[PDB]
Amino acid sequence: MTLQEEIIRQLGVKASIDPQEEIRKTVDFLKAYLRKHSFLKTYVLGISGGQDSTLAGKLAQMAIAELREETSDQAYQFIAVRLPYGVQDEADAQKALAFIAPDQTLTINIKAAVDGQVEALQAAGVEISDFNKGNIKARQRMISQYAIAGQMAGAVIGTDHAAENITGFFTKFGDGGADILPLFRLNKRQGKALLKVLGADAALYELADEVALGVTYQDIDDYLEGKLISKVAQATIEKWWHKGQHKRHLPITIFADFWK
Amino acid sequence: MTLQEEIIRQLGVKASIDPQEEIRKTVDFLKAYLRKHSFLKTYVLGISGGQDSTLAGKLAQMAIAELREETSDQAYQFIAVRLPYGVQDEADAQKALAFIAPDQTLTINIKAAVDGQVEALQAAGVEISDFNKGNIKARQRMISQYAIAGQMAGAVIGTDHAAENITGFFTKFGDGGADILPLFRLNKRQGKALLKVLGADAALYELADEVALGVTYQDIDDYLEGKLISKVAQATIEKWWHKGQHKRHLPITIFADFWK
Ligand SMILES: [Cl-]
Repeated sequence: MTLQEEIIRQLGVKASIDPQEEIRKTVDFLKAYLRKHSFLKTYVLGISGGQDSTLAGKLAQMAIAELREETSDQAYQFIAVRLPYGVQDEADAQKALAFIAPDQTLTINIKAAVDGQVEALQAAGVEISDFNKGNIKARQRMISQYAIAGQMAGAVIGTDHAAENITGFFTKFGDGGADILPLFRLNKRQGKALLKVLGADAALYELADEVALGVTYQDIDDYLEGKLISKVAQATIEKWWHKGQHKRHLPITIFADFWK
Repeated sequence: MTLQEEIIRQLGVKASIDPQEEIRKTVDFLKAYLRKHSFLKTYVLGISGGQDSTLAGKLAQMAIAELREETSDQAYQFIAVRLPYGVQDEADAQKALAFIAPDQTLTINIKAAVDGQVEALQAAGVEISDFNKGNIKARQRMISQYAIAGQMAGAVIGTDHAAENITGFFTKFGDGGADILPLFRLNKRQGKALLKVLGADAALYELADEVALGVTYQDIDDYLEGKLISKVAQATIEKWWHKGQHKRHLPITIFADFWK
């Protein structure tokens, strides 16, 4: 077994998908989770305008709408959350929301919380880089979505998928803090295929990420499909893989071995 | 196997321990983790004055001091963080700090962030209960500790142990959000026993938790040690155990089975 094969098996990625089958698999999973938990009635998700939250949101909304219909229980609701830091793509978020047409939309401006946090750090003499403040924002979004879910008998949806999970390209306990992952197993192009079949405007799924990573989503996706990619791209992916292992495990106990 | 036996096996608890051996196991684990990671030089931990953070802190400090001595690398530092909400257990925290004598101590007041988060929620019409605000504070504390770690090449210590893990008595991605768990495997009295051997003032290891849970630590600890306890305490523990499973796993994918 190569490392590539091992990654593929861990992340559950298929070389190809049937998009409609994957939509159905997802929606049925989200419905089963809701039904299993007596007190859970809502899903909560930050809608940013990016591909991942657009897709997860549409699927979650579909799950809610079907369950609501099956049960005749109107308490079943999808809660879209806008989470701008101050004056935010505002256009992209608005296209996502028209595509999803959520039962409810709330706007939580995270800027007072983030600013309060940074102020308290800088006062204690802790310098905060732009990267660091980015991670604070992602975590504050987590706090926001959990506060909403805590008050509205909800679960928080995450947008993690295989193309981000392989590179560890999320904030630990930030956008990586969620209850349920509807997109886990899909690569980036597979996510686009689902959006296309759901009827999304091509703007929602047609990069700063790739430059930051040093590798394209095309290479990442090809890798996860078992294809051969360049040596550089391969080494780059493996580096991110080994680096991000702590993000793919629970907090390290004296019994854990993955890190050694 | 009973459920009790299965809980014990998962949480790694011994029916009895040698405290000094357990101190050494922990410190050696903490040192190994630091040595493994080239860029990591600091441990970061919120010092509240409670038993758990006092013990984890002392052990993390010891790991830093020994490693610093072995390597002669002065970049190795333990960073104690005071995290009051406004104007605070102030006496207890001070005794913990004197007992630990940390390389550095920072104070981050979380009130501006927390208040900014709550005000933003209330402005979107979301009511926040005291319980909810409690979870917001725990999560803001997580944010603070990670921000410090992110600037100081550090890893955040968590204070989770078997007597909290069994009852799910932490906030998910709050005080549960951490990199490394030095106390994982110990029950509550076993933690006290380590503190005693380390020389701690008896005030540091001598309530609201037990009333909130409906079961005592004595019962909890006895359970984890394979002892028989009353039926009511037993059913109470199992209730918390089943409820808290989502806290003990990674976010739910379509492949996970534990929740079904
Ligand atoms: Cl599972």
